[PDB]
Amino acid sequence: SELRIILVGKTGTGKSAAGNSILRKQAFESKLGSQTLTKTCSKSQGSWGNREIVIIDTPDMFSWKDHCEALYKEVQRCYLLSAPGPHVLLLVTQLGRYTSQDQQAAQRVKEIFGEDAMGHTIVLFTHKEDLNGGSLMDYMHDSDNKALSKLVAACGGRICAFNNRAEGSNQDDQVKELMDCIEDLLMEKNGDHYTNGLYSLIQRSKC
Ligand SMILES: Nc1nc2c(ncn2[C@@H]2O[C@H](COP(=O)(O)OP(=O)(O)O)[C@@H](O)[C@H]2O)c(=O)[nH]1
Ligand SMILES: [Mg+2]
Repeated sequence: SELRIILVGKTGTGKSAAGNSILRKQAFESKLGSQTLTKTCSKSQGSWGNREIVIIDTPDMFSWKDHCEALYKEVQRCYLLSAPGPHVLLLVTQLGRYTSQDQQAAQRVKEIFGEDAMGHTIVLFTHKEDLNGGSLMDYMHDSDNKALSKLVAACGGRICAFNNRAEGSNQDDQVKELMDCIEDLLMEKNGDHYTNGLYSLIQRSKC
């Protein structure tokens, strides 16, 4: 049975890399800030355990401000690629580096996916290696970043961390932690995916 994940967040936080970590393959292209920004979603899939994992990597364009002709059609494409709705939105942020631009990117997520999207969101912190083997929960307990605390609260405290450069059993271990977070979220939601008005329209147009 399908597990559908949509990656969201500020550009450069490591979301394409996180997609690669989850799928254990080079599904999405990571890039430096100097490189061209993306305008189209990319979709890839793989297996974890007995389950098909399907991931949509949202374009950098979804974080842009002001008028953008391509946005509406590509948001429609994102919905069509994730229908009947994502099980999880993974809001990707770099550990210790949550800024006003992250806050704004999170607002774009609510605009695109709806006010209630945080109820199916997990906050994924990249650069886990910066913890030096320390507890993520303890780090977040002591974090003084007020905007980050508010986001994490809106996401029901659901958090996880990746070192996207991890390999081997270290990679397996961090992906397992994310799957454990997803298991608990889905349990709370009786296995349901996120939905909204627009996802409903799509679902009701198919036989
Ligand atoms: N050290 C480190 N670098 C990372 C990590 N995740 C991503 N990167 C790097 O951060 C840069 C941006 O990553 P990318 O996947 O393109 O982020 P995106 O813009 O959110 O899709 C790339 O140079 C990645 O190699 C991480 O966990 N640790
Ligand atoms: Mg990317």
